[PDB]
Amino acid sequence: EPLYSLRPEHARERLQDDSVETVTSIEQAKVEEKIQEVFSSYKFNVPRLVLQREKHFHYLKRGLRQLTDAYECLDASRPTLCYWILHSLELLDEPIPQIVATDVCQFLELCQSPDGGFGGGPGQYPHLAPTTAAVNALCIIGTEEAYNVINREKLLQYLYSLKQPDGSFLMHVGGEVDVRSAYCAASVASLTNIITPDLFEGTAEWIARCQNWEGGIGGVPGMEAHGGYTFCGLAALVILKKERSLNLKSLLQWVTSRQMRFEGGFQGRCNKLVDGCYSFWQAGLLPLLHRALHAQGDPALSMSHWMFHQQALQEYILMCCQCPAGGLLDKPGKSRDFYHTCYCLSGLSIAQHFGSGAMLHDVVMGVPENVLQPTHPVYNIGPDKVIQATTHFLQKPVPGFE
Amino acid sequence: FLSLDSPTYVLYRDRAEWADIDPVPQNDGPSPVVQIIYSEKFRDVYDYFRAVLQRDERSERAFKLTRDAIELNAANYTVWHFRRVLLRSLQKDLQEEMNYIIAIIEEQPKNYQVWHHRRVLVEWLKDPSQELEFIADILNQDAKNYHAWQHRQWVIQEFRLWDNELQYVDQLLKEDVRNNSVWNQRHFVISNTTGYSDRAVLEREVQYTLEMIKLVPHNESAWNYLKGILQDRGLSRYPNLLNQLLDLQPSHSSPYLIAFLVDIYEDMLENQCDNKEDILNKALELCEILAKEKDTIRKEYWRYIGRSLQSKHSR
Ligand SMILES: C/C(=C\COP(=O)(O)OP(=O)(O)O)CC/C=C(\C)CNC(=O)CCCC[C@@H]1SC[C@@H]2NC(=O)N[C@@H]21
Ligand SMILES: [Zn+2]
Repeated sequence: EPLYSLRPEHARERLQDDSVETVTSIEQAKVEEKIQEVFSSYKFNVPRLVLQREKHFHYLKRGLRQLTDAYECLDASRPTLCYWILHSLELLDEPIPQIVATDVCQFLELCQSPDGGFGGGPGQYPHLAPTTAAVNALCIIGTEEAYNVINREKLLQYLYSLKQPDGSFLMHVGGEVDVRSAYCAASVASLTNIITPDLFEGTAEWIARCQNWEGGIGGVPGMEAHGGYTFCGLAALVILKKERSLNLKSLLQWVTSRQMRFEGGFQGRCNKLVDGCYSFWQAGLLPLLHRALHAQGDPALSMSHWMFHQQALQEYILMCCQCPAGGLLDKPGKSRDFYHTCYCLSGLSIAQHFGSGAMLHDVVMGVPENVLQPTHPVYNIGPDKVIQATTHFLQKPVPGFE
Repeated sequence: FLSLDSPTYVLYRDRAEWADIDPVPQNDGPSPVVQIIYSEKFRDVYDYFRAVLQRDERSERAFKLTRDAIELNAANYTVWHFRRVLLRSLQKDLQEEMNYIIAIIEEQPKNYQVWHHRRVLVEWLKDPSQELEFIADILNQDAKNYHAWQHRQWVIQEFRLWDNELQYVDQLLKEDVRNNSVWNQRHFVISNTTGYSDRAVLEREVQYTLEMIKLVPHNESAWNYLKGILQDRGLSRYPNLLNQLLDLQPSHSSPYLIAFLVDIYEDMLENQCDNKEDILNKALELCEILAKEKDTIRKEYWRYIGRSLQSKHSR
């Protein structure tokens, strides 16, 4: 009787509108309507939960190499596609062949701008989003060929070129500012060992001005809290080792409230809709918080589980987010894509794997072949790859230095 | 000029007025990854785009071309960059450009690059006159569009246009009291105008939020706002509050009510009040109710709050 979303008491988690209908309530009721079908189907005239690995693999394999014109609108996000596909192959535990690794490398090299960073495609101008994605990808490959693609001197200049007086960073030259760009600078700067004393001056204070009355963080000061900006906020501070800047208690109250009592998934902001990729952006905050309350002695932390219903998140991802053709979705009756394939999987991995000091405790719903490789919650690549790269770049000096 | 959906559309490589220029094919190298098999229109346009970008041709035909390249892929930030270089070079009529960017936003309201472009025009013109009304039309179609709200906050802060914003907030709250973007905007206006220390203001606000909570006990947005105004100062500073909530409970009792009460007891224990070991129990009784019946999705969060109170408020 052992599946949380199919228990009879679970019918009570349905929306109560208090007889006052609004757009928000009508839409929430429609999703809960669909999700109910999916659940009452799995029970019909018992069966298990399987992660369709072979199907997801074929989809990924093929995409890494070639794409129809439906994908024209991702023509300035190619390194980002690389990262989405390699991360999902890495999670599903799929060795990358060497001629594929090699092709990825030479490609990212053509995306690299002569003044530093990577652009969305060969000969495009550089931008922080494809820059983090390219670096992450090179790390997933984890070889010396890949590590040497990155021009660390030019990376650091590029980053100085984006840094603002008030602590923030532009996404690209003449571009806009938001918390994503700080995360990106922190992620790339710290894996490649290029942090100088002043690079992040003002940055952690800028980030905290972004934490708002709700507990979460918004894209820039004043803005509503959102899972994507919050994760980047927290994670960038964990990198800078300034988690203390934020009010971690209100941040915790906020994220835990973003798990949906019926669906099991996460919404990205309050009173909006469940969405598969928030399985990483929201639920990956719990590991970050766990390690932060712990480095302040919190003695009330658990040592089996993160502070969300891991079981119920897994049930959402496995029953509602899988495409029978391969790949994963926002929610039922959407169509798949590589971004959701990547982040639904990253979130399933996180809901599977607890680790804290010397504690480890896994929780794998459905068949045991469902287990994924663990992901590092700051960088969202594998913990080994993170170690291997940091170690390797630590051998060279920060530039403008020795 | 010659729109991409016109029956008469002609690839650039067949246009006479482009005959002097050799197109520049993309360099994906010998054996590419994430290779996109672009349509014929798309690849033709971008082949010419690369030729002008590379020559740095600051020309009228280069300008009309960027429009096409954007229509095919509005997220190519490199193309938007080049278009702004041409508005400076060719000294184009920036008001014409405002009309262009309005149409595109209506067509693709969730694209970053289109809003960034609009803002740069406004910085250039120093002219906010159309902004609030334009934003209001988009918000009429998607009341939660994050980028629209972001642009609204930027326009208001920048050109100090605070005077009608609260009435706007109030109109929208009436339309959908669950729109958390509006509750956030309410707070944005108030905190930058009057502040929340004017006790007259902090009263009207708290009064109002309870009035909404009464109509819709299960609307989380209001509960988060109530908490977020009072939490600054400390909830035990407001003794009437505990009892006023306890009065809502037999009828209007969401799981948010229960959790607020826990927040109040939490603040009382923290301020050394009377009945320490009594109140520490009424709290733990709710933690267990929530974790174990009324809010189990957060079972782990509440078991942790329970174990925090004990570990802090004992001997
Ligand atoms: C405008 C917005 C959400 C829009 O919400 P919406 O209304 O469309 O949907 P919702 O109702 O809010 O769920 C902001 C939210 C931001 C995110 C969902 C995503 N956060 C990021 O993309 C982080 C950027 C860091 C760049 C790196 S590169 C490798 C990796 N891959 C990736 O996609 N991003 C990262
Ligand atoms: Zn999504």
